[PDB]
Amino acid sequence: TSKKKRQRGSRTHGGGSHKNRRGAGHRGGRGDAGRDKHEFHNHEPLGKSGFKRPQKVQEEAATIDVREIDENVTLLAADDVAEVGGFRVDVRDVVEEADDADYVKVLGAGQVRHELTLIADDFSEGAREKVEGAGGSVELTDLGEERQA
Amino acid sequence: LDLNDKERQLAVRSALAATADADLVADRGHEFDRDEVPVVVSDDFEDLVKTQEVVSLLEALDVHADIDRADETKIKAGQGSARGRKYRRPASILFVTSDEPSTAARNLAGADVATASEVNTEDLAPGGAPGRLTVFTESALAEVAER
Amino acid sequence: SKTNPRLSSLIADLKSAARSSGGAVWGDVAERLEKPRRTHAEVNLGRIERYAQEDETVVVPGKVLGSGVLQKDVTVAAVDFSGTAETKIDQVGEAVSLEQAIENNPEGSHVRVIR
RNA sequence: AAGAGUGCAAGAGCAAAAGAUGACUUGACAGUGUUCUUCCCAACGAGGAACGCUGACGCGAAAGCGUGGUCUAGCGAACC
RNA sequence: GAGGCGCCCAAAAUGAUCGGGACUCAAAUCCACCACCGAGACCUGUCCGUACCACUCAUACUGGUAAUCGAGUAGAUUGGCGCUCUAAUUGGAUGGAAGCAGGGGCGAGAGCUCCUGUGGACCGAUUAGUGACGAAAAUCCUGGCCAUAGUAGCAGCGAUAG
RNA sequence: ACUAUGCCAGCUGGUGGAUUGCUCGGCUCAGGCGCUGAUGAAGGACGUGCCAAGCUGCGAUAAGCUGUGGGGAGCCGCACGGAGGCGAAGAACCACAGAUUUCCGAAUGAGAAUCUCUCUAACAAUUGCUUCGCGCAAUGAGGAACCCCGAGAACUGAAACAUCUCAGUAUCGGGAGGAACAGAAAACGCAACGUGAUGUCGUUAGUAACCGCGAGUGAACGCGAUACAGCCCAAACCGAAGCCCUCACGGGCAAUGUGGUGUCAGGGCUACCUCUCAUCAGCCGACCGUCUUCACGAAGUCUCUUGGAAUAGAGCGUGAUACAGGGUGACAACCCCGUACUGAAGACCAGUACGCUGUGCGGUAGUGCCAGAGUAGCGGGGGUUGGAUAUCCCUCGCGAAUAACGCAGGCAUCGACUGCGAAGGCUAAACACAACCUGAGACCGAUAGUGAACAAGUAGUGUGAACGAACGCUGCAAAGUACCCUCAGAAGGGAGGCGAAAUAGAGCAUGAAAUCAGUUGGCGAUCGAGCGACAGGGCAUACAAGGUCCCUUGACGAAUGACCGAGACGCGAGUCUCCAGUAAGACUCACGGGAAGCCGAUGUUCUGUCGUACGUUUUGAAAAACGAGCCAGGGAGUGUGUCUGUAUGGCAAGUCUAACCGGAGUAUCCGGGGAGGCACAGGGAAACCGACAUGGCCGCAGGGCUUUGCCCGAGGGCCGCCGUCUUC
Ligand SMILES: [Cl-]
Ligand SMILES: [Cl-]
Ligand SMILES: [Cl-]
Ligand SMILES: [Cl-]
Ligand SMILES: [Cl-]
Ligand SMILES: [Cl-]
Ligand SMILES: [Cl-]
Ligand SMILES: [Cl-]
Ligand SMILES: [K+]
Ligand SMILES: [K+]
Ligand SMILES: [Mg+2]
Ligand SMILES: [Mg+2]
Ligand SMILES: [Mg+2]
Ligand SMILES: [Mg+2]
Ligand SMILES: [Mg+2]
Ligand SMILES: [Mg+2]
Ligand SMILES: [Mg+2]
Ligand SMILES: [Mg+2]
Ligand SMILES: [Mg+2]
Ligand SMILES: [Mg+2]
Ligand SMILES: [Mg+2]
Ligand SMILES: [Mg+2]
Ligand SMILES: [Mg+2]
Ligand SMILES: [Mg+2]
Ligand SMILES: [Mg+2]
Ligand SMILES: [Mg+2]
Ligand SMILES: [Mg+2]
Ligand SMILES: [Mg+2]
Ligand SMILES: [Mg+2]
Ligand SMILES: [Mg+2]
Ligand SMILES: [Mg+2]
Ligand SMILES: [Mg+2]
Ligand SMILES: [Mg+2]
Ligand SMILES: [Mg+2]
Ligand SMILES: [Mg+2]
Ligand SMILES: [Mg+2]
Ligand code: NA
Ligand code: NA
Ligand code: NA
Ligand code: NA
Ligand code: NA
Ligand code: NA
Ligand code: NA
Ligand code: NA
Ligand code: NA
Ligand code: NA
Ligand code: NA
Ligand code: NA
Ligand code: NA
Ligand code: NA
Ligand code: NA
Ligand code: NA
Ligand code: NA
Ligand code: NA
Ligand code: NA
Ligand code: NA
Ligand code: NA
Ligand code: NA
Ligand code: NA
Ligand code: NA
Ligand code: NA
Repeated sequence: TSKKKRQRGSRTHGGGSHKNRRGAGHRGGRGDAGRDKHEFHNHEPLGKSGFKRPQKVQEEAATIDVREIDENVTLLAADDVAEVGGFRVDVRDVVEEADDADYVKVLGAGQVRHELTLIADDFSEGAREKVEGAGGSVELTDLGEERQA
Repeated sequence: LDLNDKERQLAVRSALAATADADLVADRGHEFDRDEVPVVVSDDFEDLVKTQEVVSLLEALDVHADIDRADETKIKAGQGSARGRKYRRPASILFVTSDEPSTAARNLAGADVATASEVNTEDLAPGGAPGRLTVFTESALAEVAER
Repeated sequence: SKTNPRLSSLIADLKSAARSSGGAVWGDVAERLEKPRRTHAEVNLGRIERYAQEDETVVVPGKVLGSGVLQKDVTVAAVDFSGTAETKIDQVGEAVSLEQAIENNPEGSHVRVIR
């Protein structure tokens, strides 16, 4: 039995005095009315903040952390380039929605437990260090090298 | 009402499995005498034409008593009759074929006909009650395997 | 409350085992399963890898999922496993149903609860 | 021993001083916090205060004092 | 000098009061005392609900605990009754369905059910659904109906008319 | 034993029309289809029948005339009467085509509330062609909404209000079609080595943008789909090679340019190379599919019982590519219509696709020959938009270039780069609506559902604009009550007849309550008012559906708990001790006896206790606060979108598909579809940068151990560390 199903006989359906449940006065005015006066609590404060750049000059990076690559090397071995006790993977082939992005960037969250040779457009400093410290290497794509200028 | 494909597909498989359990099938109310269910049959069943032929076959398979169960109609209580809903009858035997549904079996009391590729949960479990007494054609039985 | 007849059966069997063979884990798992689905365990492999030891059966009052890597050779008992989880676990170890766990070990000895 | 004085209400504080005189000096400094108040309990902004730190300074032999005026009034959102 | 009880001080409007009758070694007052009456409180038998405990899949049973559980407007929470039509499963009806009137039984209750009469063709139960789903009230809406009442009017006017 | 006027409850009969059952009507969804009119529509008026008031039909040829096809032995509309007629000379009825088709009406010779007038004469008015003559033509008005072009509020929201919002909504003016509008880039601008007419659907996204930067408002490109289709002028260069009317003669148009060429794949010209393909103008002209209509169409009308009637029960049979639905004297696959299968026709698709005839595509070099002006653009003032310095439009003023040029790419100018060619024009298909045809339904079921199941936009109200009801049911068959008596009587009554039933007798199925007549039980003319609850008496009661109940005795017996008697105490009322936790003690049970209006229960009344309705307003209600005469029926948390929780379920580092596509049992359902959304990493206004798959401690549950203490301890808790912003 629902709450609603139990209202018949109650007369006020949980509304308290029958003088409640009238128009918008019972809610302090329609929609966000009062957000600066009687109802100000827990509204964001009024005002204007910052600026936006045009949607068409914004670049979108496709990102992946080394952890995701590394946790998956064996399954990607069934697909991408095992060589050298080592693995070579072109990151553009791994990342979902790569083509829909301006560039592919490898980030540094988690561990690298294998020797990896990584090809991407960009690398965090931490992703470079982890992949090297694991005895691997980082290969900047041509587009990646263009980004240097 | 929306339903996830996976969840719906699971229920199809689950209803299929309920047809293989003779206790479930008898629980549902179907009348028949045999240990083994579902009834599987030669693909030549699909070449049958006359309804009476199907009768004889079903009688030979000890399964015809369900048709007897479904041969009676209830004239329903209430105003549905004013809308064309006067009658109803028990569900009896689902016939699952491969090429096309069986015109020979279709007019049997309470019978439904279906095909392995598109057979659905309602077919297998009318009113959501699992364990419908079913006959599969050999090819149907195999085709249903990947559903 | 619960609509899945198999979940209910599982829960009923977990209680019967706890009340007889004295396994308190099974009672503990029964009570968690009786709690709302929202609170049920969902555990990835990285978590099992971290806290499990061999010849101690991992018990998940919930479902095991497939993120992460499991090297350790362990028996994992759960209400359910994702397809991937069960595959990764069966390589290095064994994935098992709670119904089997109760059969092999009704006293619930040498188990570690993981969520 | 405090009735004087300490800018201004009232109440409070102060004597080798928090008062007076003389000299020097600009801490009435920039940055950023902790905490209390505002709003006892008990959520709520501006404002206020207490107490720190970082940096730079003043004075002092030095410890130290200086986060304006001994303390509680002297205050103002968004948009522009 | 002090104390107790009373007296004067003391006048209001329809009929005077201590609730009334009425009471004077009281049926008044003060000091004590004796026996009684008198709640749903308190004690006590049985039952019910709720919470908890043991056993259990489940108070579904069974057993146990509550001196330390049992009032409640607004409101929060949760089990259940009834109505329509759909579906599955399954029943009733011309050897008399539904409805209606009167009556018998069950349930704390929402309500369930039977008998008799009337009626003369449809009606349920369980499960899962569905929703134009439950009225004592809103100067609520529409229709019908009682009192009012055999009552007012059928006189009044410069045209009193037979 | 009496008692009237009355009170309460039943009974019989009314009144009333609820209830149940029934559905010739609604409501809603879906598929198909879709224009009419000066050749006078739509609408209206008035006619039209043997008798004809309403509705329908029709139009002085008037519920109809003719032809062809179908159909068939009956028929003369709804409409069951009296008379009479029609039909085998094939009627009725249905389809298609034709004939007739009064008056008013755009209403058109002129006038006029449907009539009239005259020169038997009129396309009135506006307009094109024009033999300049109304000679040939056009427009007008209607239509359920849909569509396009103009004019354009306010209540309201912002808790006031002015910009904003309601909203370019309501409403008004103009107009098209079966659809409309749009449409082959002076586009886009995931900036590209990219896309490639338009509309629509899904998404992009409540994103960008607007806004007392308040409340609110709110796209696009792209993507996935649906459907796909691309072309013609102006000019250059030609220059009468042309077009319209007419059978023809002949007339008219046209140098102010008809016609050829040509149209960013730039074209023309000149010189070449090459082709018959593109395009355009024509001719033919469908399949399938879909919608609707139609033909044919299997098998019991056997036995017994009940019944007025079998379509019921029991028994014995049958068909099924047909067990949808309906009818028939009650539950019908087999009695009748139909239904499955197969077949035929019409309509739409469509003058489309395919096919064909004619035409001829295209390439190179040269050539500043051509290429749409109050335009592009700028300024003043407004409106509109998300359009922000960057929407679209109006108005006043100003105002280019000429392809060697010009416009765009969301501020302006200059250069570069990329895209594109305005100021001329056409264009199928995919999409909107629902008049019309058909189908469908967890919709309503006669106070509902349309206002309308009925005479329904009827009756009726208003000067008018406009407003606007209620009314469904005899019976299987009318067998719809003959005859007789009564009566002023074609009334009504009595008697009688029919039928299973007349308490089915005409607004006639059922037939509630309020309530009325008569009557039964209880009370009753000396007595007091929330009308009752609970307990107990009296009187009343056919059966059924309830069977208990009384008395004596005895057993058990919780709390509680004595008399008398004896002893002692107190001025006294009285108390203490013992008899004694005894006798007694509610319920329950057993033996014996008894009750059948007896016990329960029901009606009424009496006695005791308690008690000034209900709901609402209120600190406080019996209130001299508000509401209702009574009864029945009706009468109030609903939908979409978005957001945030919760319970259950699937799948899980993922998850879900949307539009739409295919299949099919054709709205269900099966298979595709991941466009896109959320989640997977955050921080920062931005530029830009970019994180613990575990280092330490405590410790619940659980586990372990040699156990009352040690150990491991997910989750949890406290730290540490890491990413980013600000930061000497
Ligand atoms: Cl930005
Ligand atoms: Cl995890
Ligand atoms: Cl280990
Ligand atoms: Cl209950
Ligand atoms: Cl593009
Ligand atoms: Cl008892
Ligand atoms: Cl006894
Ligand atoms: Cl509600
Ligand atoms: K699984
Ligand atoms: K057009
Ligand atoms: Mg509010
Ligand atoms: Mg994508
Ligand atoms: Mg009913
Ligand atoms: Mg200060
Ligand atoms: Mg100070
Ligand atoms: Mg301001
Ligand atoms: Mg209570
Ligand atoms: Mg059932
Ligand atoms: Mg009420
Ligand atoms: Mg009334
Ligand atoms: Mg009177
Ligand atoms: Mg006179
Ligand atoms: Mg005229
Ligand atoms: Mg306002
Ligand atoms: Mg306003
Ligand atoms: Mg405001
Ligand atoms: Mg707007
Ligand atoms: Mg765009
Ligand atoms: Mg031409
Ligand atoms: Mg505007
Ligand atoms: Mg009506
Ligand atoms: Mg008027
Ligand atoms: Mg009647
Ligand atoms: Mg008397
Ligand atoms: Mg008051
Ligand atoms: Mg009602
Ligand atoms: Na509430
Ligand atoms: Na209210
Ligand atoms: Na508000
Ligand atoms: Na404010
Ligand atoms: Na793309
Ligand atoms: Na502050
Ligand atoms: Na309450
Ligand atoms: Na049409
Ligand atoms: Na007539
Ligand atoms: Na006509
Ligand atoms: Na004309
Ligand atoms: Na003329
Ligand atoms: Na307001
Ligand atoms: Na106002
Ligand atoms: Na504004
Ligand atoms: Na302008
Ligand atoms: Na552009
Ligand atoms: Na009616
Ligand atoms: Na009595
Ligand atoms: Na009130
Ligand atoms: Na009251
Ligand atoms: Na009062
Ligand atoms: Na009245
Ligand atoms: Na309602
Ligand atoms: Na996707």
